[PDB]
Amino acid sequence: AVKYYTLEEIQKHNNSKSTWLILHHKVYDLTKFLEEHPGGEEVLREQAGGDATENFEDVGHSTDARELSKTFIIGELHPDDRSKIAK
Ligand code: HEM
Repeated sequence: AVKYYTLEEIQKHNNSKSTWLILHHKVYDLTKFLEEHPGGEEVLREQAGGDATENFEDVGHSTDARELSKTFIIGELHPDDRSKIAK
């Protein structure tokens, strides 16, 4: 089942040691993906520790990329924090 993280938890995972981000209320651990992302490391770094949904959507991402992203899900944003960012 669901493992939840608050915004304040996720915020700490903002650097090379541990990079997490949020897309559509899911929490992604990208620590090892940074080196692999076709769009490069820096754009991810820029977003690390918070909601990156609109940047992810704005740039565009293929169905293949969206399927790939599910492999990094570690949990979901706590329900009480959903109103403090958009799904
Ligand atoms: C777990 C999440 C992510 C996955 C799996 C992922 C995967 C990919 C993949 C596979 C591509 C190659 C093109 C495509 O398939 O559409 C791509 C390109 C790109 N990604 Fe991501 N991405 C992720 C998150 C992000 C985020 C959050 C941003 C921005 C902050 C970003 C910015 C870019 C850029 C700028 C490109 C280049 C677009 C192009 O090829 O022309 N990505 N990403």
